Amino acid sequence: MPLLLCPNCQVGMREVERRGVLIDVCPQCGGVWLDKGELEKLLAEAEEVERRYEEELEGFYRKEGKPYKRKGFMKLF
Amino acid sequence: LLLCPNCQVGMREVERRGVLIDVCPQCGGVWLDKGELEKLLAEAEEVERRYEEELEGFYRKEGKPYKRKKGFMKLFDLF
Ligand SMILES: [Zn+2]
Ligand SMILES: [Zn+2]
Repeated sequence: MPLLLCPNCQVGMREVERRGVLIDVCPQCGGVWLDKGELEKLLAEAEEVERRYEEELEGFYRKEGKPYKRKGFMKLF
Repeated sequence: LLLCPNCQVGMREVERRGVLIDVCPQCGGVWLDKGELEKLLAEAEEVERRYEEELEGFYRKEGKPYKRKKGFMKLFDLF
């Protein structure tokens, strides 16, 4: 389990656990590497955040008798 | 033509909402250049802003107090 080499700088990247997600940041250029399982944790929470926003808007529209077209951020991934 | 820090193989380029993400086709990890990470954070902020302004309007018309949730940027400030 050694450090990972930035693909730009060829220097060893810093690994930090933030909000429960392991991210690797190049100290020289600041690019970021996410292993697939860590990307998945980030996107699962983002999906929750978006769901709550859209359900809250869904209720306001439903009271008005207007349909709410679902948008977004998850659409990026 | 950037090498995966795991697999030492060429990563593929994927463009989403103007953000360029490098994806290893073997292990599936992702690389964001600092400039692309900046663009991702700006897009999350715009998506969040659109939700919060619509909700701010609904609460104002119902006369109920509202404080912004800032749900995306609370997650993405990890960068
Ligand atoms: Zn670097
Ligand atoms: Zn890989």
